[PDB]
Amino acid sequence: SMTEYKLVVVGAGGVGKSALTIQLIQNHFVDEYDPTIEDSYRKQVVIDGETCLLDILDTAGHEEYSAMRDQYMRTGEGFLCVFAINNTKSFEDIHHYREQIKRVKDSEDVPMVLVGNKCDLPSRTVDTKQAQDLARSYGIPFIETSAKTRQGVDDAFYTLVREIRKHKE
Amino acid sequence: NPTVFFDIAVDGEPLGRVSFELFADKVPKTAENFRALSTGEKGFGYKGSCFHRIIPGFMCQGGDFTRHNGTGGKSIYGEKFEDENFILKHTGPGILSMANAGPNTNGSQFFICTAKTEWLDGKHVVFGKVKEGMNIVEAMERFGSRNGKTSKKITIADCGQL
Ligand SMILES: CCn1c(-c2cc(N3CCN(C)CC3)cnc2[C@H](C)OC)c2c3cc(ccc31)-c1csc(n1)C[C@H](NC(=O)[C@H]1C[C@@H]1C)C(=O)N1CCC[C@H](N1)C(=O)OCC(C)(C)C2
Ligand SMILES: Nc1nc2c(ncn2[C@@H]2O[C@H](COP(=O)(O)OP(=O)(O)NP(=O)(O)O)[C@@H](O)[C@H]2O)c(=O)[nH]1
Ligand SMILES: [Mg+2]
Repeated sequence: SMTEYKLVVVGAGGVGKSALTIQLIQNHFVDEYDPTIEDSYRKQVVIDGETCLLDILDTAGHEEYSAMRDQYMRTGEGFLCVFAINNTKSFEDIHHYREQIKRVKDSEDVPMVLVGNKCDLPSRTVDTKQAQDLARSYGIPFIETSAKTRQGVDDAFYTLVREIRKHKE
Repeated sequence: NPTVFFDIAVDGEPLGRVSFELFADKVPKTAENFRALSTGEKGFGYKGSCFHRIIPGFMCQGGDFTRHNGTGGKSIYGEKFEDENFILKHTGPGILSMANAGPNTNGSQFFICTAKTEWLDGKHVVFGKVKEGMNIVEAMERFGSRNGKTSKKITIADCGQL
């Protein structure tokens, strides 16, 4: 049977979590602001020559509900931690999302990928080397993405599947 | 304080009429926006639009008449207008309050509470309350879900001022 992988997308409001997810699932780019409550998606993909099923939870970045993340952090197998490269605050929120995931999972070793989104925009405020250094100190991969141009979208989700797979085995 | 009405339909079948008092004494600008959008007198408004987000236990949200997907809407003052005041609180079922995308982003989207939602106080402008037909709003919860997606099309078939 096909292996199912439970992925969760987290990050501050407006960084592009849903835009990335809808690019992966539906291959189109949502220009509009549609803040998420909670959404779930399914997609089968071929990764390293094997078909697998991605179950993707798109979560709310709305800062008011930070105390209600525990249930989905318990069930998720791997985490896409998204910031936007033109929003320094979203980059600083990353540390807090990661710690929260570690606290709920009670584990310092959780499949994760750091994602710097909106790399199509010129107004960059977070330096690539700064995110590379941060990811290196976490021991996790780092990928720059654009949900607008699709740059890195497949690679980010596929890399997280590879991380989860290494953790299961 | 003016009174407006919505005639609600479920997949085109009548469900009944909900009426609202609009608190023009406390939030005159916000009340006038909703009143004018209910009559359609500016050439656009709520008639024909849907309730796109219904979460049982919390609220029914609608008013996106420009995009019909939860991302649109506009006020009679422009696409957005400022938070008028937060004098009134989300005290219980029937409160009518503005949806928004953060500070000073009111448009046309609104929500009707079906419970007390105290943590929204100071963040959403309360401007009205259900006068008659609260059980119709309760009945709209039958078509909602945990993330708000509706199982039938809940529309404002007609609306106006009483
Ligand atoms: C943690 C999960 N969650 C939850 C939540 C919260 C609880 N609590 C239990 C304990 N009590 C004490 C505290 C709360 C329980 N269960 C859930 C849900 C059912 O678990 C899935 C909410 C929520 C809201 C947003 C994101 C995630 C969210 C959000 C995301 S954008 C937003 N809010 C504000 C929203 N802007 C818009 O639409 C903009 C586009 C237009 C212009 C908006 O103006 N309005 C009007 C007011 C209501 C709000 N929509 C809305 O829909 O609130 C849903 C509600 C369920 C009331 C709160
Ligand atoms: N230029 C550009 N804009 C993007 C990109 N990703 C998302 N956006 C835009 O940024 C805004 C927010 O996108 P969205 O995916 O809704 O963000 P979110 O993280 O899901 N927000 P929430 O946590 O409220 O659900 C939208 O206007 C969207 O079109 C990107 O890669 N490039
Ligand atoms: Mg989202």
